[PDB]
Amino acid sequence: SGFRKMAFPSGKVEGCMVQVTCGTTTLNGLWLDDVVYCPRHVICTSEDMLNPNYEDLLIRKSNHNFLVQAGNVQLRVIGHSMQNCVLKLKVDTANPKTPKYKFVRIQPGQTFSVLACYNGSPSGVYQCAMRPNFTIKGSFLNGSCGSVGFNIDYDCVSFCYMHHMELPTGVHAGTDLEGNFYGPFVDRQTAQAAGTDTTITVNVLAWLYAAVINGDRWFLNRFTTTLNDFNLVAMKYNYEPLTQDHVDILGPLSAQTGIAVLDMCASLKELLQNGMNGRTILGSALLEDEFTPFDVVRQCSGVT
Amino acid sequence: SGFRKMAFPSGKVEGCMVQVTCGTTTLNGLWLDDVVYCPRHVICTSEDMLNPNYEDLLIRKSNHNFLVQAGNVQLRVIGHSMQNCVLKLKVDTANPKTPKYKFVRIQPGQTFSVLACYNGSPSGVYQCAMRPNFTIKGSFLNGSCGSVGFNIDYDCVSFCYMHHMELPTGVHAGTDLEGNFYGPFVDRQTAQAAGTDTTITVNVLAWLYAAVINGDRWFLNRFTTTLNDFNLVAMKYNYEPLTQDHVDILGPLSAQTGIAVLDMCASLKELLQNGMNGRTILGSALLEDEFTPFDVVRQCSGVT
Ligand SMILES: *C(=C)CNC(=O)[C@H](NC(C)=O)[C@@H](C)O
Ligand SMILES: *C(=C)CNC(=O)[C@H](NC(C)=O)[C@@H](C)O
Repeated sequence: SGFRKMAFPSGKVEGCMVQVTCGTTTLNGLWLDDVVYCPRHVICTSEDMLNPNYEDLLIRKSNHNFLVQAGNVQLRVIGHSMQNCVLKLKVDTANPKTPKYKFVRIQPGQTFSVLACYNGSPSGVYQCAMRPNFTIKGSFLNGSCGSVGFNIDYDCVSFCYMHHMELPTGVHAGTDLEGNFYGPFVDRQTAQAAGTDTTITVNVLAWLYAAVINGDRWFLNRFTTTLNDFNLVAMKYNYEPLTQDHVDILGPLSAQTGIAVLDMCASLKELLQNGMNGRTILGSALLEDEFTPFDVVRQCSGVT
Repeated sequence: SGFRKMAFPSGKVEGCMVQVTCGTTTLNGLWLDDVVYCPRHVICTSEDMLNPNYEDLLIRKSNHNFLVQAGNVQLRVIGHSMQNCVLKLKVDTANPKTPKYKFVRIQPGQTFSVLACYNGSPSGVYQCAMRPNFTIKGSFLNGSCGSVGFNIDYDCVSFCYMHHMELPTGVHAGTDLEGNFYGPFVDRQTAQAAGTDTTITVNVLAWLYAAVINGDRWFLNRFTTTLNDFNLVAMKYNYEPLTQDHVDILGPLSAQTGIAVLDMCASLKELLQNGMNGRTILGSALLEDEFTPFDVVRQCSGVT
């Protein structure tokens, strides 16, 4: 019993973190096989960041200008290329701790663990969600760039995020491991504003299921609703529309608790309309939306 | 910027987790050097748990009755002893991944990371606090016993907790690594009720400092208070008394923000008395008390 904002064990990713220095810029890289992946803004001065031409800045850079340090041992860079907003540095040594891995581009609402790193060294691990506006609400100081987000399926690390940017509002933007930004963001020090940070409705419902499973039941009501009726109220509260696909995904949690998905929608509708009245659910005074249905099943079943 | 409930990177502890089986009971052990530490209730049937005599149950157990598996390789048990509520199993192989480590007994209000494990395998990592009633609010399913709590100082893992028990209220109890329970709890399936779960005042103040550092400032008021005046209001709201020792500990956060500790106490006093009025602080609708002053400094400075 109990339900915690839980990250994946980080060891498999700790074994991939290196330091990348180009001139006076230091950030983190991800060493998988004989490639080190890092944000391409490693080549920029903060002056360059105001309006960088990355192809032009890269002409001035050779293999030997990219200083890669794994623990306190230097890796020899034998190649470099730009792919979208990441640099791939070919090194002469395969990472011996390379886990089974994939690169995935996640959808908004999907959750992942972040291993916050400085100078190629792990500082901490926390759980994030890709917001519907393609930001994440992270904890990232200067030097944290190249920190990665990941999911683990048994022995396979799926890398879904690399940290690049803080917006002036202090929310975070980054790329998949192909170097494509999530959302419309660019690796330039210019005015970039996030869109509406809507609530991930299917995640709130999963977490309400998690609450019922863990004995928190006060909010269960005598009502049901329809997707269309629910969605009219959802829109009013800046909640994402609920689709039949989301209902299908919540099926196993419905089965386990015996609470029809649309019944739990009607409970959520009343919580939105009435508020919490000073009550808590799983120790939160607001509706949590950074647990996926898959996260709730995983934590509630003890997957390793 | 941003402030997250962040755990220590877990890799160093992942390398210590093993499976311990005695008869039909399986749980987790911690392998450090040539010793495996696990809850002594590994020797119990759930029938035994109603009123176990551990010394008598242990007479029936030999080295070869303790099945220790590290990854999918069996360790040879060459010795066993009971220390308080833990068993120490001497194995013929030093754990090659043994980190620098210490055993510490933490105080209430102190935070630590938990690596939740099943069958000696890591499922996830999350941040906890030792509650003032010496429970923790964990996420622990059957099989999670022997999961450990820890802090890391650079390269040294300080192990402070081993999971033993869920109270009927679904809160958690356990021991330090000497096998001494935190609080009055016993490893027996009997009515054990937790005392008052008070709020860790010094931790709330640290987190209010964290909020100011990260741009959340709406709750800063025009008032100050005294420790005695603050404490009269604290007691009314089931907050722990604030001592001069806590004021001293918050000194660096005071210095960094220029907000006198007693000024921040007066802000907290108004938040207790007025509530949040539907507002949030660092994305919480309640006052967070599972960040220590040391945690806020660490996360705000990016220690590795
Ligand atoms: C992103 C991580 C860019 N890197 C930095 O800003 C570095 N800052 C610190 C404090 O490490 C800088 C040395 O390049
Ligand atoms: C504490 C972890 C005691 N262990 C258990 O209850 C085990 N349960 C599961 C599901 O692993 C049992 C096999 O001994």
